[PDB]
Amino acid sequence: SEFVATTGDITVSVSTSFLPELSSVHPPHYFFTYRIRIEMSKDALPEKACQLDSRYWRITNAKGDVEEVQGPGVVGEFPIISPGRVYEYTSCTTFSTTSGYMEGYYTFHFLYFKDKIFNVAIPRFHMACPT
Repeated sequence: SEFVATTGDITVSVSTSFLPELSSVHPPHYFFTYRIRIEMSKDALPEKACQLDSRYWRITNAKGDVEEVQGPGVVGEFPIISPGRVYEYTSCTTFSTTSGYMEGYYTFHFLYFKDKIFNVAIPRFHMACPT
């Protein structure tokens, strides 16, 4: 399914997928991939060009266990987003429950504005196994 959040001229889109071949009911291991799309509208000023510094994830399963993940980059990269550009990457996550959800944000800095740093919301997206 598809989840979206926009901040300023930037939109973050998340598509999720359940992978049953890697998922078991015992031990409870529910494997999901997610594909993230970070895009800046064509109509934005080229001044707003910005570079991804870091990520913050809050991951919650269906029994109230929570995990925080924070670190530099996404999958080892620090992409630059400028008007019309799209950065896409894929990652995965496991839950010990049939559902879980994730939310957080990316921290960006402007390339052409001295020390202007800002956070871009990642939409909350739920992952749920039908069965």
